[PDB]
Amino acid sequence: ELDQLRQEAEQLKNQIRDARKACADATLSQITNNIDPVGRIQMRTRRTLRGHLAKIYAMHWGTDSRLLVSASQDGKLIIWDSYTTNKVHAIPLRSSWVMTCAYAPSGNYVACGGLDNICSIYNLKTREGNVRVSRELAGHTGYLSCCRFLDDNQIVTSSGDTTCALWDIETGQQTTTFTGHTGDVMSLSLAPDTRLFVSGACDASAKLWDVREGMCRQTFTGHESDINAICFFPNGNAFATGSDDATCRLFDLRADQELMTYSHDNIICGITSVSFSKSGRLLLAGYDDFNCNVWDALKADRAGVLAGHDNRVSCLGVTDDGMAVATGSWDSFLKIWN
Amino acid sequence: LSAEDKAAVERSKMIEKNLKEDGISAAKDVKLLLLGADNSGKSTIVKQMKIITGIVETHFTFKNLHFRLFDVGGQRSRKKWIHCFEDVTAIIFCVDLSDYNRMHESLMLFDSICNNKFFIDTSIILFLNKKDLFGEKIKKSPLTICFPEYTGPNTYEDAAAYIQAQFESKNRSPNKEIYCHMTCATDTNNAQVIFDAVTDIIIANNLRGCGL
Amino acid sequence: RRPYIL
Amino acid sequence: NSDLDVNTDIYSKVLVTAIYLALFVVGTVGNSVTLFTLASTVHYHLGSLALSDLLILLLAMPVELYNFIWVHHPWAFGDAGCRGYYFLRDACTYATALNVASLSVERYLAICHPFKAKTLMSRSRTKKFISAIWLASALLAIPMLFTMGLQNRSADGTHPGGLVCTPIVDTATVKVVIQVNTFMSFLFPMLVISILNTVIANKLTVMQALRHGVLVLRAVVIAFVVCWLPYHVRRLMFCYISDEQWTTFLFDFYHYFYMLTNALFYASSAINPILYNLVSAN
Amino acid sequence: VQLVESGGGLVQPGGSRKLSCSASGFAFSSFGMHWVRQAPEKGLEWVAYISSGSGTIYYADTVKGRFTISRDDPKNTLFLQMTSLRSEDTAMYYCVRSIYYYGSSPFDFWGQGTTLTVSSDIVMTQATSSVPVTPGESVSISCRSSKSLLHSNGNTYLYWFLQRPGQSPQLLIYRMSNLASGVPDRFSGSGSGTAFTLTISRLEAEDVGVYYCMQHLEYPLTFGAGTKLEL
Amino acid sequence: QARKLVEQLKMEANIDRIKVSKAAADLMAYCEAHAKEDPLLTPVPASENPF
Ligand SMILES: COc1ccccc1C1CCN(c2nc(C3(F)CC3)nc3ccc(N(C)CCO)cc23)CC1
Repeated sequence: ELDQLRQEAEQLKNQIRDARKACADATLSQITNNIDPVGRIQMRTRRTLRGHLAKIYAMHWGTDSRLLVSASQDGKLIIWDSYTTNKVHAIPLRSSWVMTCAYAPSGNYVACGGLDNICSIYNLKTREGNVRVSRELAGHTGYLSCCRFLDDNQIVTSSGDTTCALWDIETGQQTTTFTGHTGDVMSLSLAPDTRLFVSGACDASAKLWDVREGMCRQTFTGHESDINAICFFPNGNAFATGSDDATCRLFDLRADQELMTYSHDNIICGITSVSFSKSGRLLLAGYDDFNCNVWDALKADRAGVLAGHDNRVSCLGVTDDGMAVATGSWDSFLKIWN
Repeated sequence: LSAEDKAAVERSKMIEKNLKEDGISAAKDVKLLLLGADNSGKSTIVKQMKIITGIVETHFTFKNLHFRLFDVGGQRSRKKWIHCFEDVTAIIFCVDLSDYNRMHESLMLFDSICNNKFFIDTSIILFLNKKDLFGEKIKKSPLTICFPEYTGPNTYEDAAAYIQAQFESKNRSPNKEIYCHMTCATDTNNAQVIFDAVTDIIIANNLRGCGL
Repeated sequence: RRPYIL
Repeated sequence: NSDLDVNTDIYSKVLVTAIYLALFVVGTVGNSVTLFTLASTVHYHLGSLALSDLLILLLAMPVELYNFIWVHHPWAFGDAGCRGYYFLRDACTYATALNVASLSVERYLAICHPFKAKTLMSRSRTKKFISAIWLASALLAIPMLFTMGLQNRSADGTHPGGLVCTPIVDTATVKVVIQVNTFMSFLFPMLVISILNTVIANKLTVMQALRHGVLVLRAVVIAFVVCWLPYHVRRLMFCYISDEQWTTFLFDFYHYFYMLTNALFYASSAINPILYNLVSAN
Repeated sequence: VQLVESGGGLVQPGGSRKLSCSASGFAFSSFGMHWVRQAPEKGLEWVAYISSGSGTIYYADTVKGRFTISRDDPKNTLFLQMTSLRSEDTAMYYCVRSIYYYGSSPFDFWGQGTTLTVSSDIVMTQATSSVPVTPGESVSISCRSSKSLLHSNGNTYLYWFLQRPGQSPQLLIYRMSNLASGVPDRFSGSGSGTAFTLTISRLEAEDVGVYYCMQHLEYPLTFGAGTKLEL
Repeated sequence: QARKLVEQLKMEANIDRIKVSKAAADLMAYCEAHAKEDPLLTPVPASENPF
C-alpha cells in the first residue's frame, strides 16, 4: 500500500493546489492600486538603550507599551523602562547562549532560552525583592528558537527539533505537542485571540496550529529558503513571513494562499525579523545588511528605511499602542524609533 | 524628577556598575570552539578540563589565562546556531588518525567549518590524535585503504604529512592560519600548544585589520 | 654679535 | 637697526625657500590624505599624530620664512603675535613627541602583551589618553609666553627696525627653560621610542609585511634622531654660548645652521604621512 | 520577610543610644531603609532614610545633626546612632523598607518597633480625628495637602497606611490608587490634587484602627494626624 | 508513516475557502478603519508623543 499512499498524497496535493488556484480571482496588487500611497515615512531615533556587552538576540515589549525585555550573549536578560532609559531589572542567566525571550502579558513573569534546550521562567513581582527562577521547562531535544506566553500559566515554545509545545508552567510538563514540521522551527506567532498560532521553519513553510486541539489546520508554502520570522496581521486573518530569500510574504488564512510578496532587486540579504504597525498598513522587517525596511503592506512599496545600526538587526517589535518601534542588533544597542 | 524617580535612577546606576564589573570579569576569558569526529578524542584534549544535552562547556586555567572550551555535539540539528560562536578566538579541530572509517567525514566537516561565512577569518588549531596507534596500523593497512589516490611510502612520517596536507588544502582564504600538532593518548602537553597558538592568533589579529 | 633669534 | 639684518647670501635664501615650499606642499598633502583616510585604537593615535604634523606645518612654516629667513627684523606682528607663535610652536612640537612615544607604547602592548592589552585598551581610554597628551603638550609650552618678547635692540632706546623676538628674561631662566624643554621634548620620548621600538623589532624579527614593519620601526628611530637632534642642539648653543665666544664667523654659521636645522624639522613631519602609507597594505 | 528592632530603653537626657534592625528573609542590600517614629500618643513622624548602596541619606529637620543613620549589608543590619537625646525623643521607632523602580510599592513591609524613653514642608490634614463605624458600612476617610501631589510624570504620590491596635502599620494604598499586595479589594483610593479619599466597602472586623496619609513627593516625608475608626 | 501524511492532507483539502478579492477587500477595510489611530502611519504631535 506504500505506493498507493504515495499516489494518494500526490493527488491530494494536486487537489489542494487546484483549490487554491480556483480562488485566485484577483491579487492584492490589482485591488489596492487605486489607494493613495502612504508616502515617505521618515522616523528618527528617540531613545538609545545601552548596557549589553554582547550580541542582542531577542527583545519583547510588555503590554503597557513602556517596559521591554532584551536578552544577549553576555548572560544577561535586562528589563528596560523605555521612557526614561532606566534599567529596571538585570537577570543573570545560567547559560549565555540565549535565542529568545518573552514578557508575560501581565508583567509578572519573563521567560527565555536557547542552546540549553530549557525554557526558564523568572518571577519578577516577588517578595524578598529579587528576581528568581520560577520554572525550568525541559523536554525539547533541540535549541529553543521562540517562546510566547498565553497567560501566566501557559507558555508555547518552538524548538530546533521540529516540534512546538504548549507547556503548563505550574505543572512543569508539556500539555500539547505540535509535530509535523520537517526542519527546525525558527519563529512562533500567537493569534490576537490566543486560540491559534503560526510557526515558521527551515522547510520554507509555515503551519497554522490550533492551540486547544493540537492539530495543524493549514500549511503555507512559497518561500525558497528558511523562514526566520512570522507575525500575525492585527485582525488575525493574515500573517507575514520573512526568509533567507531576502523576501517577505503576506499570507491569507481564509484564502489559504499567499497574497503579497515584498522584495527588491537591490536586497540580496536575509530577513531576521518582521512586524506590523497597529493598523496593519505598514510592515517592518529587519535585515542582516544592518538596516530595517518599512514596506507598504497593501501596495508592496517601500515606505522608508531605518538605518542606525552598525551590525545585523536581530530583532524588532511594535508597541501595543503603535507609538514606537524598537529594534535590536548585534552591535549591543537597542533603539526606539517613532 | 520626583524622589521616586531619583531613587529609580540610583538603582539603574548600580545595575550598570554591576554590568560593567561582570563584563570585565568575562573579558579575561579565551573562548575556544572544539570540533571533531565522533570518538576523535576531543573530550580528553586537555587533561585539566573541568565540566561546568546542549553545549558542553569545559574550562581550565593556564599561566594567567582562563580557557573556555565549548563542545557543540548535543545540538544534532547547524548554520542556525553556529553564528553564536562567531567571536571565538580559535577553533580546535580533532582528527583521529587511527580510525580510517571516520576520515573523509572529518574532511567534509573541516571544509564546512573552514569556509563558513562566519569563520572565514577564524584560525583553526588542528590536533592529529592517536599517532601511537596510527604508526602501527599503517604497517598492516598502508594508507591506500583510505586514500587510494596516494603515491608514496607506507611509512608513519609520509602518511602523516600527506594527511596534514589534505587538511590544509581546504584553507581557501589567506587571512586564516591552520596550526597542526601531533599528540599521543598519553601526551599531557596540550595546554602549552593551545596557549602558544592562541598567543600567535591574537597577535596576528591585532596586526591584521589594524590596516597593516 | 650674539644672534637674537631663538 | 643697522646690524640686525644678517648679510646672508641671496642664493642660499632662495635655495632654502624653495626647500621649505617643497616640504610645505608635500607635508600638507601627505597629512591631509592621512587624516581623510583615517576618518583599532592605532587609527586614533595615527590621526592625532597626523594632525599634530599638519598643525606644525600650517601654523609655523610660512611665518619663519618671512620673519626669520627673509625679513629678520622688525618682527611682523609685534609682541602678541610673537608670543602666540612661539606658544603654538612648542605646543605642536610637544604634541608630536608625545604622540610618537604613545604610538610606540600602544604598539608595544599590542604585540608584546596582547592579552593584557586587549583588556587594558578601550576606545574611551584611548580618547582620554590622547586628550591627556594634548593637554600636557600645551602645559609644557606655557613658559614660552613669558620667556620671549618683542625686545627693541638698537643703539638708542628705540628705532622702527629694532623690534625683534628674543628671550626677555634672565639668561639663567632661559637656560633652565631650554634644559626642561630639551629633556621633555627630545630625550624622554627619544629614549622611550628607541627602547620600545627595539623590543618590538626583536619580537617581530624572531617570527613579507613584517619585514617592512621591522625595517620601518628602525627607520623611525633613526629618522627621529636625525631630524630632531639638530634643532635642540641649536637652541642649546644659543642659550650657552657666552658673549666673549661669539665671532662674525660663528654668527653667520649659526644663521645658516639654523636654516638647515629647520628644514630638517619640517622634513620630519612631512616624512610621517609617507611612513604610514609605505608599510600599510592600503 | 522579617525586621527585628533592638536597642531602646530608658536613657537620661543628654545621653546617646544606638538602635539596630536585623533584616531577614529578603534581599536587604537591594532595599532602601527608613526610620519612622511615633510619640506615645501621637501620629507617625519620619526620622531618616538611607538609599541602597548608601548613596543618599536624608534626615528630618528635627533630628538633623544629632542622629546618624547607617547600614551594614554583609550582616543585614541597619543602625541609628542618636546623640543629645531630649525628652521629645521618646517614641516607638519602626524600621521600614522601600524599593524604588517603575511599578514598585515602597513602604510595603514595616517591622515591629522599639520603645525609647527619655526622662516648605507639605502639610497633610485629616478631615476628622474619629469616625464611629458599624460593620457592613461604607466608610470614607479623607485628607488634604498644602501642595498638589500630582507630578508632571502623571503619578500622585499619596500613600495610605493602617495601624491596628497593638500592631505596626501596614501599607494599604500606594500612589493614591494602587492596592498593596495582600490587601483585600474592599479598599479603594481616589482623589485629585490637594484632595484625597480612602473608601472602605463592607467594613469587617480587624479593619479598625488608625489610618494615615503620607506624601512621598519630596523629603521630608510627612504624615497626617491619623483618622481613628471605632466600633 | 505515509498514512499520517495522507490523513493530514485530507484534512487540509476539506477546508472552506473564500475568494482572494474578498480577503483583500477585508484587509483594505481594516487598514482604512484603523488608519487614524496608527501613530507610525500618521505621526503624533510632540505634545501627545510619549517619546
Ligand atoms: C612606533 O611606530 C611609529 C612611530 C612613528 C611613526 C610611525 C610609526 C609606525 C606607525 C605605522 N606602522 C605600523 N606598525 C605596526 C607594527 F606592528 C610594526 C609595529 N603595525 C601597524 C598597524 C597598522 C597601521 N596602520 C597605518 C593602520 C592604519 O590604516 C600601521 C602600523 C609602522 C610605523
